[PDB]
Amino acid sequence: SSPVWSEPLYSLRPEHARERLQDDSVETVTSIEQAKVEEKIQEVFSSYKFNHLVPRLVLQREKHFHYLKRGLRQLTDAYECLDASRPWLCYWILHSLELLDEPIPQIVATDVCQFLELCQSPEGGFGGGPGQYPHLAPTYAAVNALCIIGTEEAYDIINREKLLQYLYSLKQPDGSFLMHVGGEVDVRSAYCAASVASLTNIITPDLFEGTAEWIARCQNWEGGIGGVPGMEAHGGYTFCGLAALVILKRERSLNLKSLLQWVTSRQMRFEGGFQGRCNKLVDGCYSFWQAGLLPLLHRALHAQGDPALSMSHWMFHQQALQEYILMCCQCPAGGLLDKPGKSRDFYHTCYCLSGLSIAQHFGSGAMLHDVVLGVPENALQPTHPVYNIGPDKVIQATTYFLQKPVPGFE
Amino acid sequence: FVSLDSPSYVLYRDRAEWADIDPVPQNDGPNPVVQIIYSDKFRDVYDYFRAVLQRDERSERAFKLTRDAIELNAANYTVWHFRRVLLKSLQKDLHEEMNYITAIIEEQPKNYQVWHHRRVLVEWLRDPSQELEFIADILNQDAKNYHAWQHRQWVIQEFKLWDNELQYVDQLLKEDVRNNSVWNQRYFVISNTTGYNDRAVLEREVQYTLEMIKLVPHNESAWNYLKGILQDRGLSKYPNLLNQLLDLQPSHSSPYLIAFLVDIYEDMLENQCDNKEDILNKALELCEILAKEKDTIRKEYWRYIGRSLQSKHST
Ligand SMILES: Cn1cncc1[C@@](N)(c1ccc(Cl)cc1)c1ccc2c(c1)c(-c1cccc(Cl)c1)cc(=O)n2C
Ligand SMILES: CC(C)=CCC/C(C)=C/CC/C(C)=C/COP(=O)(O)OP(=O)(O)O
Ligand SMILES: OC[C@H]1O[C@@](CO)(O[C@H]2O[C@H](CO)[C@@H](O)[C@H](O)[C@H]2O)[C@@H](O)[C@@H]1O
Ligand SMILES: [Zn+2]
Repeated sequence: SSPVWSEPLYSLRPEHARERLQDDSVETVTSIEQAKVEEKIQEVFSSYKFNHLVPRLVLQREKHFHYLKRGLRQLTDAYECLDASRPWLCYWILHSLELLDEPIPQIVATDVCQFLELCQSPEGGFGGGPGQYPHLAPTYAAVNALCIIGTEEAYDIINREKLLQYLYSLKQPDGSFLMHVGGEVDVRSAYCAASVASLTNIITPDLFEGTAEWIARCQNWEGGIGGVPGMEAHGGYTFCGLAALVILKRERSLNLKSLLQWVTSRQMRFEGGFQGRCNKLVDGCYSFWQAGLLPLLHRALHAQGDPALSMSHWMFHQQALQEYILMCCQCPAGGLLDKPGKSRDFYHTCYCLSGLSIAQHFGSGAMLHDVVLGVPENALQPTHPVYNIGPDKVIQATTYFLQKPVPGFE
Repeated sequence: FVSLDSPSYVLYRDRAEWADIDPVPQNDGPNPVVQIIYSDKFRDVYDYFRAVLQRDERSERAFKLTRDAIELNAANYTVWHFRRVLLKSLQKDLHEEMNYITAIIEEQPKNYQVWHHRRVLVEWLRDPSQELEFIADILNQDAKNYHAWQHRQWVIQEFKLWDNELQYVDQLLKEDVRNNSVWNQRYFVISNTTGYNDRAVLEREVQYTLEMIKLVPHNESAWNYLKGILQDRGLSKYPNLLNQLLDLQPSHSSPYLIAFLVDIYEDMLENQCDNKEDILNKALELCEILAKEKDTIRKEYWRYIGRSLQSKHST
């Protein structure tokens, strides 16, 4: 085989050069941008190869840890643009630490709980900051962050009675949900609502009436799912759509065949990472939004008794994705990102790591098969494909809330 | 009146017309987390925004204040909501607000709140007269802006402005035939106007698409559109397509053409095609070629397809 200190990489094989873009001698803005990214990526790939010597890839854990630890406390005015998304910051940072298996100090856990309590609206749900109106995005984030902390103190912060009333106040006749009072509608709302409602055990028979059908209407000719019916398929909205349907146990409302073919086609033959939609660029966060669809599809098909499903791998190139993330998405100063040349941010740090974890761990029934590229320490903690928080946190939260009644319903 | 960057801008805590109201600081608790160290100007505006919001003051001064709050953070949906509450309470001129939102979106086209605000205004006015032209300008700067296309589909469908969209689609495809957002708009327009059941329309679309494929063999969008308009009826229902793609294979053996062939074979086997054994063998051979040579990034997918075919048609 190979000595333990050298590990051959897919992106470094000589045949890989044949995966470069073929523009058929017809240039358009799209091909020009794609070629520019590929050129930069090839340079990056090459820097990890020294002829036959190919050192193991390293996830810079400690650098990422220090970046995250600092952000959980304070941020410069450069973050003013996220003043209405603070619970998101709590979630992205806590989940990244969780994936990196970095314990959350008791004092920090308590402070986060207190802060999220201040973000909770008296009408139910959470806002982007203290005193802000509730919104499904920060609500989704706050609930996930509280579940990651997983203490009864954290669980009890959530006003379940008002949360359910709030969800009702956003529910539309056609099955969709507004993102907030007087707000816009797109599939993100359905996922945020389904996620927090299932985790906190507040789902009623009528809450999601028509929702599955509305989501199905969002799947388009491409096979993926758009923000609203008629719109272009996008990884972000496709994750939201399928994950919400899995929670509702209505995945079969979709054409899983066209969806599977669509998402697998979103992995870039050259870069190894995923693009958000056909003919657009590779981006580290799609390592989760797109690749995360494979574990969901696997479970969906498995429930149908598909005898052709793999018992050891997800239906995407697990190694190639790990190569893209490890070689192209790490900021040497800590944190992860979209692609080489972009600046780090907590959002991409969260999803690049979440995608890396999905790429490293396969699990179906009693079957478990890990593929950890690089040094062994690269292995991250597993993440739940539906909620994107540790599966241990999902079990503990659902178990806790299941012991409580659905607010005013029997 | 005066902008946040204007040389004569004055902090709200220094404005005499605001002296009667006390600012409301943001309470982040004793031991804050994800605490943003705001600039003096940012905090100043939001301390007063919190004050008017708390007192639910429907005034002209509060209205002007939201404009500054928005410039500081256009993603603050709470400010946007309040502004709309004020637009109604103060009976503000909506055409004036339309000019405002137009400038804002031009500056920040990738923001959910600005597009939603514009949609609400158009809904209140029931006036879409400026929409298609404004959107076209945004798309002229970024031909794939998701929010722009979504807003465009809404306006067209809500106000029935289908008449010239196919021409618009054709123009953008000429500019960049790889623009997947435009191919999506193409399906959107046709499915909602003539539909694809009209065999003359379908033929026109298949010929158009095939022609684009010949021009740019490796453009995935065209291939996806071709499959998209034929998949519901079933790819095996179009016998001539198989032969035509089979004739191009030798000179255009791109993974897209090879994959399309497998898709056709899959459907044929699902419809009791003749010579099942022969079709199955050809499909499995292509799956192996794709998995091992032509489309290795999707090897797991192609191996799955190979196994599915055998579980369904091996007999
Ligand atoms: C489209 N996209 C792809 N990668 C990042 C982005 C994104 N444009 C974005 C926009 C909307 C949504 Cl719902 C999700 C992602 C984007 C880009 C950069 C971003 C953020 C978001 C976000 C962000 C802010 C609020 C919510 C969400 Cl989900 C993400 C934070 C941030 O620090 N940075 C630098
Ligand atoms: C739960 C939740 C809130 C999920 C959100 C998922 C997600 C990533 C949505 C993105 C939607 C969007 C408007 C993309 C366009 O940005 P772009 O044009 O910059 O994107 P692109 O070039 O990558 O397509
Ligand atoms: O991926 C196609 C698949 O999606 C469904 C919805 O689950 O319909 C979508 O695609 C059709 C074109 O194939 C459109 O006519 C329809 O509007 C869109 O929602 C399935 O019916 C189809 O098999
Ligand atoms: Zn991204």
